[PDB]
Amino acid sequence: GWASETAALSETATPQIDRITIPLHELAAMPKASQRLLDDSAFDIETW
Amino acid sequence: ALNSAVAAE
Repeated sequence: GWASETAALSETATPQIDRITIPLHELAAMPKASQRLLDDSAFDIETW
Repeated sequence: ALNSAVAAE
């Protein structure tokens, strides 16, 4: 304001607030693997 | 990685 000595001090502004929404989506992968391939593979297909 | 019958898969 820069108030004067005697000026009937008036009220000043106040910040206006904004709200931002983060919808928090999901990301999914579903690989299909044959059960016999998992059993007779020399490589650990489950950890790969 | 599936169906061990197929070579490329």
